[PDB]
Order: sequence, then C-alpha cells, then structure tokens
Amino acid sequence: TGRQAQISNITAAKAVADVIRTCLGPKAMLKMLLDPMGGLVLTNDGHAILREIDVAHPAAKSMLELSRTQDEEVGDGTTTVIILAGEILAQCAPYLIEKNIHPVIIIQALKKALTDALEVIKQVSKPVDVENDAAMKKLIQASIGTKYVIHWSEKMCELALDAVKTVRKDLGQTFEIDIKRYVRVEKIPGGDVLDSGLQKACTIMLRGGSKDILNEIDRNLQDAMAVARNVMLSPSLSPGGGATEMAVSVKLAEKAKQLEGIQQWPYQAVADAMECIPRTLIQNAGGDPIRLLSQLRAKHAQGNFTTGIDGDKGKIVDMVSYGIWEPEVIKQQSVKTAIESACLLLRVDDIVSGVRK
Amino acid sequence: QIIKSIAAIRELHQMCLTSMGPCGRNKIIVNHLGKIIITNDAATMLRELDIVHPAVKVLVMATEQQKIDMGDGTNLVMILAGELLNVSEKLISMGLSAVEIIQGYNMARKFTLKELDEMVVGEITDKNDKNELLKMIKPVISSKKYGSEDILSELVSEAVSHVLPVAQQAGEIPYFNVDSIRVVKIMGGSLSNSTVIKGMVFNREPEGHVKSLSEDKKHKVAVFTLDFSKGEEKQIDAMMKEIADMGVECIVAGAGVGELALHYLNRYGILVLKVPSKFELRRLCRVCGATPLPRLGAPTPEELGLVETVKTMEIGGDRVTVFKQEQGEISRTSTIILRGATQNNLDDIERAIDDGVAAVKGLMKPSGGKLLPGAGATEIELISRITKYGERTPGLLQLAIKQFAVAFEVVPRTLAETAGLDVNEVLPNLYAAHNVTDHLYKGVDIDGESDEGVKDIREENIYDMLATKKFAINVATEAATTVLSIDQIIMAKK
Amino acid sequence: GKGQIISNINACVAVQEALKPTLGPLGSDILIVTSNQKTTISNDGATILKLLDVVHPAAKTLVDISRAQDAEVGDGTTSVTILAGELMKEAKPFLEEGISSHLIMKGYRKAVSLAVEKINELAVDITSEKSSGRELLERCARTAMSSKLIHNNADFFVKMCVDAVLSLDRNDLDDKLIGIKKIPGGAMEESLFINGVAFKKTFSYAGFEQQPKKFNNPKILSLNVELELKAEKDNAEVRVEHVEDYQAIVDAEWQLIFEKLRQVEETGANIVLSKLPIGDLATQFFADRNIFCAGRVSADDMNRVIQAVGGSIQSTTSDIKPEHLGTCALFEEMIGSERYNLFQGCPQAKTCTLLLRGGAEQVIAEVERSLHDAIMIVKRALQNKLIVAGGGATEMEVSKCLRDYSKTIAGKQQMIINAFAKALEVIPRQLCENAGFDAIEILNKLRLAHSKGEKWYGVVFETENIGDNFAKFVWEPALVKINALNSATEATNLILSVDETITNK
Amino acid sequence: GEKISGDDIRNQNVLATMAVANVVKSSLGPVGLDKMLVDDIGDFTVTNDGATILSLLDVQHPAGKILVELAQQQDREIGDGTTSVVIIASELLKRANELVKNKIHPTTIITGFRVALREAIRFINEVLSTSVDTLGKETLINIAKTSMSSKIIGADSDFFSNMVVDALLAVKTQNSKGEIKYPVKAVNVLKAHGKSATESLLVPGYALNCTVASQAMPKRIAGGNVKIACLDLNLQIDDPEQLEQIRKREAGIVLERVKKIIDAGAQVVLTTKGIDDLCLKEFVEAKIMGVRRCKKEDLRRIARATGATLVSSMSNLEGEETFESSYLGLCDEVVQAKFSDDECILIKGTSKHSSSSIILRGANDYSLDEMERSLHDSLSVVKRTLESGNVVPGGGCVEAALNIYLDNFATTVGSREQLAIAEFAAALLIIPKTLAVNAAKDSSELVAKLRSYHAASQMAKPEDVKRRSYRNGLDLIRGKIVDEIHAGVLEPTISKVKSLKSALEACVAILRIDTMITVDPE
Amino acid sequence: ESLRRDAALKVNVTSAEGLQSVLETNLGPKGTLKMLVDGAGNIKLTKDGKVLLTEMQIQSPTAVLIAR
Repeated sequence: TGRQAQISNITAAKAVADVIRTCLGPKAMLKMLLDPMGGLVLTNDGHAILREIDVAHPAAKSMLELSRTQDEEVGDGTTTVIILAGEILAQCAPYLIEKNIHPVIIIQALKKALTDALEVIKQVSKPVDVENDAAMKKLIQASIGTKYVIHWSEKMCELALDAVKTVRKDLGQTFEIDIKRYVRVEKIPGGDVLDSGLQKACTIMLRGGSKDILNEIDRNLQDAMAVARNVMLSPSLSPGGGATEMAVSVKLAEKAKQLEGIQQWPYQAVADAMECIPRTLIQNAGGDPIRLLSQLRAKHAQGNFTTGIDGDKGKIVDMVSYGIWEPEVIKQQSVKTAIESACLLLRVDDIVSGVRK
Repeated sequence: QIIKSIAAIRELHQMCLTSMGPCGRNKIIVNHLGKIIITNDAATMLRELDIVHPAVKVLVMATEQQKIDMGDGTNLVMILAGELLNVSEKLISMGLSAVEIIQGYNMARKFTLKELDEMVVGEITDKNDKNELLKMIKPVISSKKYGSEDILSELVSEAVSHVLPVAQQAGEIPYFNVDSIRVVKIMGGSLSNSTVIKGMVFNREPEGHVKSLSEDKKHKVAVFTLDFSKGEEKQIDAMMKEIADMGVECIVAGAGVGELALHYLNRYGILVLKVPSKFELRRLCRVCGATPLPRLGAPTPEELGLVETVKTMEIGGDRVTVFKQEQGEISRTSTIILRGATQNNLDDIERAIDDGVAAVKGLMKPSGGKLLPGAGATEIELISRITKYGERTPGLLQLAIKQFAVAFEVVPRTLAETAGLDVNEVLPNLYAAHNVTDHLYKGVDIDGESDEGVKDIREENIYDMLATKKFAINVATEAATTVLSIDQIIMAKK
Repeated sequence: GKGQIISNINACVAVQEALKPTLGPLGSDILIVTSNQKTTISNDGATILKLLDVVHPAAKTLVDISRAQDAEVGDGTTSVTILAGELMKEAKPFLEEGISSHLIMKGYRKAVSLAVEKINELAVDITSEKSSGRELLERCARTAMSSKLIHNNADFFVKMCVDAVLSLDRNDLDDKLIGIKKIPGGAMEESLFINGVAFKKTFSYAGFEQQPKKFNNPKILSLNVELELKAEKDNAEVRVEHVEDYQAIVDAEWQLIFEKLRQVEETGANIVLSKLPIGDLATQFFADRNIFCAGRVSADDMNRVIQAVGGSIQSTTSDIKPEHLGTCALFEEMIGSERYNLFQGCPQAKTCTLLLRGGAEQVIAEVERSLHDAIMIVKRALQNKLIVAGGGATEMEVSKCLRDYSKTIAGKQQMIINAFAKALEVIPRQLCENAGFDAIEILNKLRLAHSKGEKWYGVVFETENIGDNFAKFVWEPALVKINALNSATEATNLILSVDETITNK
Repeated sequence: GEKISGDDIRNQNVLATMAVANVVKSSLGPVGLDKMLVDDIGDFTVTNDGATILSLLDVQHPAGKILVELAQQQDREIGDGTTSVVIIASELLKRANELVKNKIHPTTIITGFRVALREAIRFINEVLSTSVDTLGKETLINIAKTSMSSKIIGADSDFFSNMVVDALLAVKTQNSKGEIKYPVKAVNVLKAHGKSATESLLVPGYALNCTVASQAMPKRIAGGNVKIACLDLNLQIDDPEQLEQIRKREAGIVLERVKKIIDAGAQVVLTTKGIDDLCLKEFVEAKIMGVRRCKKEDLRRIARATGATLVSSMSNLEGEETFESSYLGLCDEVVQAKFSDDECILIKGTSKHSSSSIILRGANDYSLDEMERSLHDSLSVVKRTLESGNVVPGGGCVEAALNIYLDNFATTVGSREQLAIAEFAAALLIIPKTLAVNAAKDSSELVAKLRSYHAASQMAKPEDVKRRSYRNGLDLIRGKIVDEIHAGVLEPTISKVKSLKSALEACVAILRIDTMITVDPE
Repeated sequence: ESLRRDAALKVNVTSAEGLQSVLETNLGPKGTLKMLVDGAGNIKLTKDGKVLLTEMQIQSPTAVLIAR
C-alpha cells in the first residue's frame, strides 16, 4: 500500500527499458529470449522482441497497447520510433517518492512541457516538397539501411513510390492517403531479391532469396509505406539522428527558471528523460556520452539547429550531410502519446489482484 | 561500497534531520550498559553508538573533529556531509570517475571561500561587552532547544563578562577558555532560578560548623599531596596546630585523612576538600596560588593560597561549598549555577553552555568572525553563485559543479520538515526572494506565521560564524571525498 | 516516526490505567509484585514506578516525573503524577493524522500559561478572615487525607500532624529536619510526638530491663572510638617474646581506655552516646557510675544533637570543652521490649521527632508519605495563603475560560486548545469509575455548572450528587496546582520531541 | 465449524474495514489517484468507481458484503459520487467503535444517530433550496462540472457541458398519468478509437451499433414515416435428389419471407443474424434499407422508442407464413454516420418515447472506459436532478455547515446521546480531511476555517443582517477563500436526501453483532 | 541506485563454446566418429554434420541456432 505499489511499476518499467536500452538506432545489437516451450527469438527489432515477451505484471500489457496505436500512426523504424516510449516511461519521474510530489501536479507540469516541446520541434523543422520523388527516395533508404539491400534499394524504392501514388485522392480534408491492406502482399519465393472512387488493388512480381528472406522483405518494403505517408500527413521535415532531444533539453532548462512555481523541477525533468535517447546512438557507435553530450548542448544551440549525433563513427556532425531526416510526426506522435500513456500509469496507487473476473 | 554504504548513511541522515533547526528535536539512545541519553547533539550520540560499517566511522570521526575544534553550530552542518554522498548517486549513471568528483568539489570549495568574504557584513571588533554577546547567543539557540531563549541569554553573557579580564584597556585577544567556566548541576528549581557566581563552587557536604562570617575575610588555602599509639596523638596534634598557626581556613588534601586528624581541624573550623578529582585541585593553583606539599609540617606562605571568603549555603536543599568574592579584582574566575528539574533537562542546557562558551572562544581566537546569515539563509545565494560558476567555465566538471549546488538544498529541505512546512511551497518563495541590496539582511522565516510572509534576520538576529562556516565546508568536502576515495573494504589479519 | 510514539504512549498509559484509583479519597490501593518478595501496596506512584521493571527507555520519564514531583512540589504523586501523561492520551489520534506535534507542544504550552493566571484569579485570600495556624491547617489536613487508607480514624492524625509542624520552626520546613520513627506492631492511636533527638531503633544486649526508665535531668555525652577488649581495637605491630607477654597487652589496652573514660567522667553526663557500638568493658565501668549508655548512633541522629545541646564528636579527651556538655528537662524511655530515647526541654533544637506506631508495615509506609505530603502543604500555605478546592475539580471551571481563548485563535492551534480542555474531562471520568458513578451524568451537569453558578464547582462525593467543595472546607495550596501543569508540560513535550529511539545490543 | 467470542471480533471487522477504506479514499476528489485491478486472467482494468472495486473486492467477512449492497443501492438512487457516499460509511464504524468500548451501550449509538439524522432533515432542508442564479440550462452545466468528484474526467467538463446536458433534454416524455419522466438507458453510448475525446457528437435519437459491410446496401435514404422491421429469424441424404428437394425449397422460402416484409411497407429492416447478398437484392429494387448482425438487447430499446416489435419467425393464425404491418415502428428519418470507416444507423423521431445517443472517441479501450461509465453515471445524476428542483451547494461543504447545528442540538437532547452527536459531527470533518490528503494540503488549516466561518451565521442573529460571511465556502485546489456560486459548482438534493440516510443505517447491523459463526463448506 | 544493466562476458560464451571442444575432435581426416544409440539398441555412428546438431540434444539454446 501507499508508495510501495508504485515501486513495482517503476522497477518493471526500468527492467524492460534495460533490454531496449541498447536497441535504439540502426546500430542496435541483438537480443535473445527463452520460452518454456524450448524455442527462442533472435532479432534486432525491439518491437518484435517486446511482442513475444509475456510477463506477469499489471502495467506490462498497458505499455504494449501504446505501441499498437503507434503502429497505425507510424509503424516504421521501430528502433527509432516505437521503443523510444519505454525509455521515457522509466525516466519521466526520476525523483518522486523521495521528493513527495503530488503526481497530478507533475501531470500538469508534463502537459506544459509537452506543449512547449511541440513548439520547439516546429521551429527546427522545415517543410519539404511532398510530391518530390528524389526527396522521399532518400527518406526511404533511412529506415531500410540496416540490411544489405542498400545497393539493391533501387528496386525497393521503385516498389515503394509506385504503391504510394497508385490511387490516393481519398481525402480532400482531415492528406491524400489510403489503406495499404487492399494491396496484394503475396510474394513469390525463390530467386534473388533484386528480381471519385474507392481504393483499388495493384501488384508487381517480386521474388525473394528464400522463405526467411520473404519475411525480411516486408521489413524493407511494407514499412516504407509510412515514409511517404508521414510526408503527406506532415510535410514539415525535422532533423533526425537524435538532434531533437538536444534542442528541447535547452528550452526546458531555460523556461524552467522563467515559470518558477512548484512545477519548476517536474518541468525540466522531461529534458533529462529525453537525453537517454541519443545516449544509445553514442554507445553503439563507439563514442563517449560523457564528453559528447556536454558538447551537444552548446553546439546544437549556439552553432546551428542541424547539429546531431553521427550514427556511424559517433562523432558530432550536421544532419545536412548526414543524409538521414526524420519527419515531424516521428517525434510529435511519439512523445505526445508517450506522456499520455505514462501519466495513466503514474496515477496508479494500489493494486489488488488475484480475485476473479 | 558507495551504494549500500550511502544507503546506511541515509538512515542516519534522515534520523538526524531533527538535530538542527529552531524547530528541531532530540532523540533517545541506549548504550550496552542501559544508560539513556536524551540530547539533540548527534556528536554525543554517535560517540557512544556502535558503528558496523567501517567507512561510517570516518564520517563520525569527521563530525567529532568539528566538535573538538570549533564546536559551534555543529548540528546545522552535521548532515551537510551526508548530502554530499547523496548527490553522487546521479553521477553513477553518467560515468564520472572519482577524480572528476574530487576536482569538481575542490574547485567549488575554494570558490565558496571567496564568496563568503564578499557577502559578509556586520564586522564585530568588540567581542567584549555583553551587547555583542547577546547577539551571539541567538544563533546558538537556533540550533538548540527553543524552550527559553531569555534565560540562557543573561546566564551565558554574565558568566563570560566575569571570566573576561576586564580592565581599563585590554587588547591582543584577552585570554578566554572553556574550562575556566564550570556548570554546577543542582537538582530542583525552575530554569529561571539559575544564577551566576563570580567565584568557584564545589560540590560536597561539610561535617558541620560552617563559616558564619564574611566581612572579616582573612582566608587561606593549603594544597597537600602502646607507646606507638601515644606518639601518633602528639604528632597529629603538632602537625594540625602548626597549620592552624598560619591561619589556614581550607585544606586541600589528596591523600587519606583519618577521623583523629579531622577532630583538631574542627577547633578552628577548618574545612577540608574531599574531592579526589584534580580539576578542582589544579584550578585553585592558578587562582589562590598554592603549591602542593606532600608533608604536613608548617606550610610557608609560598605554598599557601589566598581566597576571598568561604561560605556554605543550600541551593537545591543541600549544603555545597561556595567560594565567592563579593568585592575585589576578579580575573579568569567564574561559574554557572544551573537549576533544573531532571537530568534530561540538565544535559540539554549543559550542551548549550558548552557550545555557547566554545562559541566565544572560537570567536575570539581569530582576528574576527564578523557576521554571516545563518539558519539556511546564506546557502540560498550560494546556489545562484555556484550555478553561474559552472556556466562560467564550461566543461566536464560543470556537471559536478551543479551537484555541489544541489547539495546545499538539503538545509532548506530539513528546516521545512522540522517546522512542518511544505518544501515545495517554501523553495520558490526563497527562490523569488534572495534571487533578483536586499539579500544581505534577509533570511528565511521559520514560524507558524511564515505562510503569510518571510521575515528577515534583522529583527530575529539569527546569524552564523564566518570562521566555522569556512572550516565546516573544508571538513565536510574532504570527508565526503575520503569515503569516495576508498577503493574497497578489506578486513585486517590478527 | 509517529508510529513508534504511539507504541511508547500506550506503554505509559498502560500503567496509568492501573493508577487511576488514586486521586481523591475514594481511590483504591494498587498491588505490585517485586523480585524480593517485599512489596508496598499504596496509591503512591513514586514507589510503584521505582520498583516497576522498565522495558522501553522512554518509560523512565514517568520515574523522573515522580522525582521532579518531590523536588519541585513535594506532594501530589497520587494526583499530579498520574495527570502528567494524560495529554498524550488525547494526542494519540493526532499522531495518526498529519498534524505535527511541534504546534501541539506550543498549544499545550500556551494553554497552561494562561491557566496559571486563572488559578491566581480564583485564589481566595484567607488573611482577611485572620485565620491562624489552627483553622487554616486543619481544613488543609483533611484534604491531604485523600488517597490515604485511613479515613474514619484520620481525625487522630489531624491533631498529630498539625501539632508536630507547629512545634517545628516555621521559617525552615524540610522533611529531612523532622524525624520519623516507624514502629511495627501495636495500634495507630498509640503514636506520640517527641520533643527531642531519638535513637534509630533500639539496642538490647546483656542487661536490658534492669535500666530504670525514670530519670531527672540526664546529660548528653559524645564519643567516637569503639570500646572493647582485644576485639575491635586497632591492629598494631607488637613484638611478643613469650606467652606471658600477652598480659601486658591487656593492661596496655585497658589503661588506654580507662584514662580516656576517667578524664571525660569529670563532665558527669548520665547519657553516653558513641558513634560506634559500646561493648561490655564500658558497660560494667558505666554500671558503677549508674549512668545510661547507648552506642551505634547514626549520622542523622548526631546532626540533630548539635542543634540542641551543641555537642561535637570527641575522638580524644584533650579537645573536651564545657560548651559541648548539655542537658534536658525530662528524659523517659518508651514498645515490644525496645527502649526509645525521648528528649524534652530543648527550645534551641531546630529539629523535631515523631513516633509512629502501627500494626501493618505497609500501612505505616503510606503514613510516612502522608507526613511528607502534609509538611509540603503546610510549608506552601504559611508562605502564601491561598484557597483552592481539591479533588481535581479545580480545572472544571478553568476549562470554560480556556475555550474562550481558543475562539480567538482561528488557526491550527484552535482545535489543539480544545483537546487540552477535553483532557481536563478525564479527571472526573476517572473519578466516576472509582466510585461507580455514571460518568455521563456528571459530565452533563459539569458543562451546565459553569453556565449558572460558576465560582467553585467541586462535585461533592458525599451526597452522591453535584456540589461545591468550597463549602465543604476542602482547601489545597495553589502552588501545587500551578506547578502541576509545569510538571505535565515538560513531561508531554519530552515524549513528543522523540520521534525514534536507539538501543544498542 | 467453530465460533470466535469476545469484543475483538468486532475490531476484526473494523480493522478489515479500515484496510479497504484507505484503498478507496485515494480515489476521492479530482486530486485523487486512480487504481488498477486484475481479474487474475492476466487482463486488467482501470476505474476509480467504488461500485466496480467493491464488486471485485474479495472479503470473507460480512462487513464487505454490506458495502457491496450499499454501492449497488446508490447506483439506482444516484449512480455517481461513490467515493463521496460509500466512504462515509467507513469512518462511521470507527468512531462508533470507540465509544461502545466502556461507557456506551451499542443501542445508544444506534438511537443516537437515528434521532440525530431524523432531526437533521429539517437542518438539511434549511440549507436545501431551489436552484438560483442559473439561467436556462446553466443549472445542469454547473452540476456537470461537479463530476470532478469520484470521476477524474472532470477537467474536460467544459466541453461536456453541451453533449451531456443536451442529451437528456430531448428524452423528455410524459407517462404515468401526466408525469414527466426520463427513462434510464435511453442514451446509447458508442465507442470509437481516434482523434480526441473532444470530438464526441450528440445524436437527438437512438443510434444503432453496427457496421456496414456489403456494398449492396443503399447509401442514401429520404422521406418520413420510415417503418422499422425487427426480425430475429436467421435467413441466409443418400442421393443428390433428396438434397435438391430441400435446397430448392429452402431458397424459395427464404426469398418468400423477405417479400412478406416488403408487402408491409417497411423502409428499413433490422435482422439479428446475417443477410445473404441475394436477399439484399430485393431491398434495392424495393428501396428498402437492409441491416444485418444486430444485437437483441439493442433492438429492445427500439421497441420502447419507435414501437417496432421484434418477430421471432414468420407465422400467422393459419398455416401461411407472413409478416403483419402492426410490428413496424415509426421514425422520422434514418441517418448513416461514418466514424473511422464505421457506419452506424441513426434513428430519430421516435414514437412512443424520445431518446438520444452519444458517440465517444479515444486512444485505447481504457481511455474509452473512463469516458463511458463516468459520463453514464453523470446522466443518472441529471435524472434525479431535474426531478427535484431543490439543490445543495457543491464542494462537500454542507457537512461542516451542519456541525454548528449539531452543537446546539447536542445540548437539546443530551443524556447519553450527547457523546454520539459530538462524534457524529466529528465524523463529518473527515470528509474534507481526506480531500486535503490527496491535495497535499493542511487539514488543520482548512477545518479551522470550516468551523470558524460557517458557524458565524449561527452565532450571529440572522434578523440583524450583518451577514459578513456567505457560509455557502471552501476551495480544494487553491486552498483559498472563493465561492462556488460564482464558480458554478452545485450538487443536487439526491446526493444527500435519500443518500446518506441509507448509508448511516449500515452501523445498525454492525453494532448489534455479538460473535462470529462460520460453518465449514462442503 | 542505478548500476544494474548487464555485462558481456564468458557467461554468454559458455553456451556457444560448448560445441567447440566437442566438434574439435572429429575435425579432419584423422578425427573420430560420434554414435547415436536409442532405447531399442540401434546405433548410428558418423561424424557428419547431420547428427552433430539436428540429431544432437543439448541444454544449450545456442546449438538450436547453430543447427538452423
């Protein structure tokens, strides 16, 4: 009772976050699990790992329901999009029981921090052409760059843009999007990977390497449908590579001293929670978060808004020449839904289980 | 190591929160012998408390060093070293090595010493008259029992003026000592019945025929280190007569004295000192000027002392030996007669006088202590200066500088807990007060009416000693880095 | 934390529940069991708490309350002591609540501070009636008979207690000055007053009944060393050449004793008092002189002898002075084949002696507590004469005025002061359980008494109804009631100031 | 079985009550905290309503069953404010168990609270008054914002002052010999996932829950006097010769029973089971709107509104199977609203009784469940609100106002019931005390103001004016002196009258408990 | 409290290194042969990779991925 029941919800949130802590970014390593049936699952996708893992805990299934909503909203780049909600849920309230702060007051402070965070994203973001094929082609190669099809991406990008512009024209007001479930997903095994109205249906001959390769094709192809869809929903394009968390961290620290009040500490607490996202990009790339994160605050603020973390060598480079860009809805639809799902779990006081249905 | 080791300190860190503040409280500790001790000073409790974890003993000995040397405001800085290890928990996930931790606190400690000299006000060059002593007693009460601040105000100030060698002009730091003032425990009577005697008082009951004369004066003190039975009667009668021929009213003897020798001493009414302790014996050598003579004989005036008069009175209902000088030159001589109900209240006032007299000795030894805002008032402006100090020199050590400023937030956090105030409400009030000269004379107000407004320290006269503040940070920072500098806990063979 | 204090108060209230039948004459004695098989059954809390095994260290505060009760006040252990911890009982639900006891300690402190002015306001000055030491002390003596087992037979004790303190000097009154001799067996009405120094118990050896008990004018003599032949003498180194040399030691020891007793015999004292016991060597020597001799004199007895005759302990015959030889007007030896020295005609003696006799040893132990409590009543009455009704009903009228100051608070301390007035209702509640009366019936008329009569409302216990103890000639010193709240203030503030305890090993 | 004796068996139920009391006290007020319960299947639910918590609360003592019956009783009486009603019965047993220990008899407290509550009706009626300072529908608007208690969606009540309030204004009907009534359950609650909760739309009529699948159904409908046809019938061997006999006749009978409804002039047909595409072909040529996969319970509310009578199967007094036109209902028009690719049938202009519906939108099912039962519980309050125009001031300030009335009432009765009245008034101070715990405020500071300000009107003479206080009073969020009359917070008379009267009767059965007798189960 | 996380060391290696010394003896033309015996007495003796993994049962979960 009291604050003891909330410890189990925070501890289980940190235990799951430790598994996905290194799963952020294209350099994410592999994780292994075991089941009582004797099998195992080995993949670099944090969404597929958390979906197969089933544990006994009241708030464990509630966190997975947040990913189901984001799958329809984004669904692409689960390492850079979906699993980021786990790190926010653990670090949203680093000091709670020790400070004895009313959680409802924190929620009111999280809403003010989330509202100001969405404004900072719109400042650093810039609009791009929605009808430009060369602009979206470089965006398709962003999420699919984790495979060997980078050189063969000419065939993957061809099947992508052709399936996006096939019909559309289904919305005049709240985008010109449609449903991709009517498109035939049937693939032909064998061969090489290189080889008004309603929604119509169209298909193109596609051949994979083997049966296990066909499952990897839907990763670099069906997930690319959200690349052009995120541009049609939000033409504004924002810097990627973890550059958004550095700008918000500076604004939350400066605006905290201006607002003052009892919410000053919970206001800037979101900044410390967002700093864990770029830390994974630094560790997996071979960098040192100690020296780099100190320089990222000054460079991404005074230097320019394009400063970000290099996903390869781990150095500090600009996202203009980095070649990867994240649409606005990547950070917007993630953090907004992450805080709303985190507030519902923080409001839980006591839990009495094991009775009946 | 650092972990469980710090968590074990957090148990005493939260337990000692009541040891400081004007609303602070005492605690009950029981030793292995069953003796109970009720006091608000953690230095006395941790001395008799059995310590398990080895590194905690270093923290205990570090706090006891301030009690032996400074001994002024040690309750306020008692938990200061505990928070320094608490802010290091955030540095664990950051990966900062203990080298940058020591360099972060060391550079900020030297910067803090320069900030205390800029904000110091109210230089006191007197340190003599009681008007300056009454202002020094108020901060002592702020860290101690708040029951009566009027009694200890006139009780301590009057005793310091007596031991002070008052003359026409006394310069060059006139001599002052804590052992020169002794508190006599008297059971019974209200706390307001405590008086001050310019002489020295002994605890003992004479056999009888106490001295009834005063104005006649003329008193002296002598400090000492069948035929066979008939010879002792002549020798004792001769040795006791030769001493009485010199007019010796009081005899101090450390050896044994039979009832036959005390019989002839009752003829002239000569009192004897039965206290075996050397404290009362060596004190009379510095006042009366008597040299201990092992043999009896006829002591020459070189070994004989001089005391004003001898009078025996009943304070708490029992006869006690009281040496009092009504009129004459009195220097380095004084005592405090304490009236109390139970020994629980006697030890609380004892620690108040022991630290109160030590506060005067610690004030007079340096050229001056001036005045510094106390009761958590000074630490508010320090956070603003340290915050700008980190941004002044950006780098890897800036993160350790921020943790050094957060370590000072435990003092206002502790004051709100003892007074029942909400730290979430009080923190922005002090953040909107001392932050943007009105911040020198302003301080935090601790009272039931503090919710309406925050009163300054000008009318409350709550201050802090600059000499102890500089040394408290030096000991707390070094002790915190010492625990972090411990590599591993390894036992010893044999 | 606050949960540990609840367990600490419940341990203190547990013994207070058994100490309820004390305040008031209708209280009932409490039985205790010690490890020595010797117990004292009494309403006194100082004796019970001293022999009671203490478990929690905070429970030792109740022992210090009784120690401070006798030092600061000197009586009221059956009344004030049990009420020193009643404020913690009403503060028990406040501990579970978020209310900080820091404001609670200030709430009771400001409440007892304004109550002292109310006690002095209702205090009646008897000096206008020109009441002497007879009518004033007699009405206060019957009030002291509360909590005492003796009630109907207490009329004989009133005459003895008043006449004993008036014979003692009224400028200096102390329990250590006046002597108390408890003699087991016999009857209570056989107690008498002694005008002079009396021996501790008695000394019976060799001839006893052969000593006449009727003397004219004996004289007191003081001695130091013990007298005996080759037994208690001081050991010394003596060279013995032959067995026949032992006869020289007998002569050397006797002549040393004989010359000292012959030189002091010139004083002509009929009473021989030595610091140590007296042997048969001096007994037969004093038998030829037909003089009385008694040894084994305690240090407390010699201090009272100096106040009368002005004698001093003489270790040798060279210091004997005529000023150390006194006399007495009449000497008579008083029970169970035990002689009791009784001195008379000592106007210069500043000490008194009272002879107590009773069948039960436990009952006479409370009589000694009655003597110590009665002297403190007489001492504080002669210094300042004030009339306060006893029986714990004084705080009843005071509680009404305390509620007036609470309405002027308008703060967190408003409900705290109301809890202090509610704690005063525990006094009549504990009295109804002792006499079997209905507590609700008394509390209903208690709140209706201050609305009409005001003044003094005493709840007379004799008529089984409501009344005034002022018209019943029940008087109590005000200094006992004023310091009653001071003893409870330091006791309540001490326990509330300890949030945790530490016990090693 | 065995039996446990002594007075400790009563304290066993009190400690068990205090154990579950502090659990539900955390959900009291908007500053409170929600709780999560598990069905031990692995699934969980999030609700702050005590009626659901006590239903899922396992208590082997009979004291827990009384709380279940009390929660279910307040659902029909009020339906909301469970934390402001059921929790009152918790501390009622705590203070009653304190007096009965020594000098108080169990029946004295029973008769003490009974006489006090009986005389408190006149004291409540003094504070009770008709709705004032309200223009038009603002009476329910100010009460709709009061949902912050026991319901945590009260922060969104600004937009809910329209959809919720206007929902029960159009359900007004006249029955029971000229008596205006508001039938419960007439408001159909629909759930959807998307956008935000601010997208909820009110439908002045019943909205059927279904989804349009086959495209053969007409996309447009017009005209008045639309007939509703409700049908629960399902319409969709050695040699093959025997199979052809039953197949050709079955296809003929199914298509014939459809034509029986066509001849009755039914514009829309509601079928419980599925409908084959061949049956929908007859609906296109006859301009009939087909609907399939309907819920039987959803069709029962249609019979009570439009009047369409459900038919199990085709039959008649003779051997011929047909469909009579008397089973058809009456509605003005049918509207098809497409919400997130889901089309629902909107029935408006009902005949027998008027109804409405509300569509909800949210993130997940847990976000909808917080918007479903909570808004439905607010509708039951409006049901009793518009029944009795008399209202009480909101904010839970009436308990502290009646304490000064009990102080003078304690001296009137007195005797042995005076101690029960003092504890009954002290129990009323616990309600604002718990509100200060979750709000991180000081209870002693607020209660001191509740006693000082609200009792100033009783001490002063009301005929001399000099009011100087409103007494009407407090403030939970800011801890400052403000008035709800200007802030629009008011509670109906149902929250107290016919509410706390039955709640204070729970101690009658508890104080008469002697021992516990438990029989070993089979 | 922090810390926790995990360390990459031989614990994860013990699963994948178990087959090393087992498959080292039969490597090459001078290697040995492994036998597979059932409860009925049938013995299949070969060092070929079919019996080394698919027909081999071991508590190490790493061998499942090595067999696949």
